Amino acid sequence: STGSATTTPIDSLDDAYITPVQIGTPAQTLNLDFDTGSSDLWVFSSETTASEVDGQTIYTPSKSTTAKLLSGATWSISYGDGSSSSGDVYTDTVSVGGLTVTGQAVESAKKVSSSFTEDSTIDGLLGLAFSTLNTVSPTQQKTFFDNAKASLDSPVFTADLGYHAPGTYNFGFIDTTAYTGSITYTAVSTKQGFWEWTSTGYAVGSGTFKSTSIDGIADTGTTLLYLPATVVSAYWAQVSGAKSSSSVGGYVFPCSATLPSFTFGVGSARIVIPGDYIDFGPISTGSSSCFGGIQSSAGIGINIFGDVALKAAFVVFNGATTPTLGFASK
Repeated sequence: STGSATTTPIDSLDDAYITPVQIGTPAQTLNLDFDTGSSDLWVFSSETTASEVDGQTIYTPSKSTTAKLLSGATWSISYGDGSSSSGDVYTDTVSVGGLTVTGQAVESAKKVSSSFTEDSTIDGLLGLAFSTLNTVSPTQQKTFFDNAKASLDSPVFTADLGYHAPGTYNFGFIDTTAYTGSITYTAVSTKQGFWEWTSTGYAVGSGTFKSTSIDGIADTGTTLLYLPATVVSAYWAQVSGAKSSSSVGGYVFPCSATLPSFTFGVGSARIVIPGDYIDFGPISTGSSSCFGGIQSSAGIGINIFGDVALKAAFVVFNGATTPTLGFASK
């Protein structure tokens, strides 16, 4: 089997991407944030504290003839951005782009943190990291991909995120029309439950490539590119007037600037992030200070190849017995 679904930016900045997901019978379609940095499929629901729901579409398990309470199971998750959610668990039929999993754990939120409430466009998350990170207790549950994998034509999914435009998540096949040149594959460590890999270096604009190993995670659920402070300083030094602002929470730059590109290495291959991808616009409405899309990972504890990086590539998440990651230009 295969599946193919379009993923759509939630706003003009590509702060996140939503993908429609069918849950239950008859289908209830929710727009979920596909997150290769976590491993829970959770949704706003009829059980979510009413004051914490503000415009989201909810899953109502009592209206699904295939929903079953997973007795005794609870979940609770905290994300790197400080947000969180928790609740109980149903199993139900879940379909993405024509690919159907029966008996998928659908984690129903009883509580969500304010950032989730305040984002009316995201109805929940669909985790695509390794199932070892799944938070369901006392019986850990499998991700949608893990459940689907054996049925797929090939045990892979691909992320093809757009810049200020829709893109595609495919399951079970590699669309050879969706990228240019070849796909370069690179080793993955699953030790921390992430799609963790090592970039071979970077360049800023038309500058020389610096060969240096940068361990980090491919994370579709993180907006920005978080890299070591040395790398990030080298980038922003090429933008007149850019500075790290403790009050804003990262590098800012004059909105009048033209940003240089940023290149990262994948083996001997190179992925170029155009400068415009690194612009996250005014820090507040009407400001001439703009927020940068490359930020320091210092104090996160891990480097994160988030959407800023991934949207410059066609990315293969290869879930073979020994997982790997592939990157192509597009």
